Amino acid sequence: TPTTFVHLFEWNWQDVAQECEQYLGPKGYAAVQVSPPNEHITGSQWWTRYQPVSYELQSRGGNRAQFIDMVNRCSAAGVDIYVDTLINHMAAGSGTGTAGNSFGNKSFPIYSPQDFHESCTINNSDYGNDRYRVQNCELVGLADLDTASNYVQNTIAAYINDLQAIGVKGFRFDASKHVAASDIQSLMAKVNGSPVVFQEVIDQGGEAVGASEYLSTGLVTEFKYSTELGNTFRNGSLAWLSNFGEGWGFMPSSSAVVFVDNHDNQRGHGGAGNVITFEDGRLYDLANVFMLAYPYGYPKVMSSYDFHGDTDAGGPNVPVHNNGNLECFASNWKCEHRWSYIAGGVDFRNNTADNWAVTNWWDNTNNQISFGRGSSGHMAINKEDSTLTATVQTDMASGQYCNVLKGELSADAKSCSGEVITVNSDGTINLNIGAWDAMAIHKNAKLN
Ligand SMILES: [Ca+2]
Ligand SMILES: [Cl-]
Repeated sequence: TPTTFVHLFEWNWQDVAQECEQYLGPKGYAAVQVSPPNEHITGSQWWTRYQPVSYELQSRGGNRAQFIDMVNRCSAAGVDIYVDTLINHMAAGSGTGTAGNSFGNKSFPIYSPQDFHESCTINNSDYGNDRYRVQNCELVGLADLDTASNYVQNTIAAYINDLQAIGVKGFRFDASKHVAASDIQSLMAKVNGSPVVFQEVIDQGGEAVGASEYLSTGLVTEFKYSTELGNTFRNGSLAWLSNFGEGWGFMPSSSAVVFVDNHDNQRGHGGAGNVITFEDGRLYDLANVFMLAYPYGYPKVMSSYDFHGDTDAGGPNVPVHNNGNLECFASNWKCEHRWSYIAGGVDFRNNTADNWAVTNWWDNTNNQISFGRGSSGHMAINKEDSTLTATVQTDMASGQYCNVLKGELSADAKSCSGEVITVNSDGTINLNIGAWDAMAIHKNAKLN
């Protein structure tokens, strides 16, 4: 069962199409969040993608034909496409777009100066005490669209509907906090059917505009999850996570899109140093294992490129699928969605989707935890400096299972490629996990 999606940050359409066929589909990922496919300003920075010029599908990722080809191939492989949609603004200043269109002084090929709110700057203190400025003024000089206008709404809705006709199944509404929830409700009344929609709203508390305001228009990104998870794994006790979710004050599970990190917060935008990223290696492995095994939210695995400390830098000069060579795991694309622990976590979530409860929670009061998903699976994380050798109770059938974080079951189900975990006749497991390691077993990776 599909339960997890992935953000292929800055991946071109050819690399995504191939990735769907060779890896994402066979591994069970549900969908791919692509970078903005519409026309945007020229320049190599990654953020040029967030300054639209028009709604033509000609971007750094490729052209319209390549985009349509990617949707078809991913769809045939059983993987959906979610498009990052800019509903709040257009590009700042003036210049040229990736399809040749010119713009300047709030004048674009599809919008006139009268289609935007009058210019004013959003100050940091506005977030806490002025919802009007937050939703009507400019986010770092980006031309703020008049989202209450029937013309503006029809124009964005027409773009969304065209993407659906091509086969796109979902949308990420970028900068949703800067658009009145009522403007979004009006917009949705113009969108055909009911696609998957998730809204980016950063709400850590004490904001004039809250995340809860967007619960009726679709899913909402729960940024408290990324921040708290990262803070607990780095500075707290894993034992505290026994009631992670609504118990910590997060939004309802069924409404939340969660993650260990995203493209903004791994760069310091909307997240501090406590956010765990690929740079943290095994720490990142363990945090993803927890998120993918824990039954809260709809997770999205991050897929990055090594930016070498340059937070403005665009992606690698080489494609992921380069002449039969895979440019992953080194100083170009990191390909976290391929990391053993992470893909194994996705496999675990997909195979325990019939039991969303946390059963038989166990911990050593600090950094060692273990819990099940009923008789569908069980897992354990050891973040201490000594071996975890406790005997834990499970609801699983006795037998031998592959630790899916370190390998998989063979086609004939007679062997595993990694270590074997034994569930005794009484349902217990005698753990043997080294420092900073983990194990996860599920009912569909049982031997012989
Ligand atoms: Ca706005
Ligand atoms: Cl996001």
